[PDB]
Amino acid sequence: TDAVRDPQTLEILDITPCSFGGVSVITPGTNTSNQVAVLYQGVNCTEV
Amino acid sequence: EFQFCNDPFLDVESEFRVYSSANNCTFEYVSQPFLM
Amino acid sequence: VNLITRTQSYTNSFTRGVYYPDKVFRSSVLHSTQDLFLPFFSNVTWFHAIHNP
Ligand SMILES: *[C@@H]1O[C@H](CO)[C@@H](O)[C@H](O)[C@H]1NC(C)=O
Ligand SMILES: *[C@@H]1O[C@H](CO)[C@@H](O)[C@H](O)[C@H]1NC(C)=O
Repeated sequence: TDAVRDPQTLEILDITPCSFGGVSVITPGTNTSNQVAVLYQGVNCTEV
Repeated sequence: EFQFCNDPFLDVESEFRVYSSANNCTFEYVSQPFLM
Repeated sequence: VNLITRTQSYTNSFTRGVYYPDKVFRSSVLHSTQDLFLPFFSNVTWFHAIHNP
């Protein structure tokens, strides 16, 4: 289901699932450091 | 529950020759015409 | 009263009789529908009524 007409007022709107994706953790060896980076895959960085 | 003649046709303005007698109905619908 | 006479001929339906099966919008898609359709290139009785019919 991509488009729906509003029952109250006849206007065609698009319903789309909003931001979602996978999360990857980039880390060095846990003995080297505990700092990590996070890669939110497939999403624009304004969404997160 | 109409009973019609063996050759039903509309008179136009009336509907006498189509069905001889009318009795208990079950549905009705009045809307904008099909044929323009 | 009886005043109507019918004459029967036969013609070809070609590709006439396709309708929208459901009121679900679909754009740029090939969709398969199993429904009661008029078969393509079918013999369609052409009746002339001049005034058991
Ligand atoms: C991602 O966001 C940036 C923010 O500046 C924007 O310029 C870019 O067009 C966006 N890309 C997509 C695919 O939304
Ligand atoms: C089938 O259609 C053709 C073309 O209209 C016609 O000549 C033929 O008689 C038809 N056959 C019957 C009897 O259904």
